[PDB]
Amino acid sequence: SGAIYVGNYRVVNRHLATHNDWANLVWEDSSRDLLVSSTTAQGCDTIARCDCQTGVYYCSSRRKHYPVSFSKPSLIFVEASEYYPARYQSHLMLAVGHSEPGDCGGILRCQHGVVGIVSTGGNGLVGFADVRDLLWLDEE
Ligand SMILES: COCc1ccccc1CC(=O)N1CCC[C@H](C(N)=O)C1
Ligand SMILES: [Zn+2]
Repeated sequence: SGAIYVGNYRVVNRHLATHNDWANLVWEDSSRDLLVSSTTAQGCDTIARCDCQTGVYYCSSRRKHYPVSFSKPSLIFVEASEYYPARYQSHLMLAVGHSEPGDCGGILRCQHGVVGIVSTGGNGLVGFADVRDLLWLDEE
């Protein structure tokens, strides 16, 4: 579990979005596993605007932050689950690291701010949904 709080927006994994999130929807993309809902209180996260491929992510199943090297946002095949059928997830970045079901929502950050959130996991791999191209998150 986990979310990004930037301005009056809440960014979560689309598969973990609540009843309240859909009623307060701003934008969602099933192919990216992202949903953005509106908030009443202002958030304090800053989104990175960069092409960093190194950063640190929070792993809830280990209660630890791990430094990682990660791939550029890409269209990656993701096995069928209870949330989505087998499909191509876009804007996904992979790294060699621990991830388990329950770790989605953990933030990945670089020196410029928030890069993205944990969205997928494999045998020794972790996948992050990138948010750096969502320029509108900084305005209104
Ligand atoms: C955070 O790692 C989860 C994980 C680790 C290790 C094995 C399996 C998973 C679950 C998994 O990858 N998915 C289930 C939830 C929706 C995800 C999606 N974005 O399509 C895919
Ligand atoms: Zn950066």
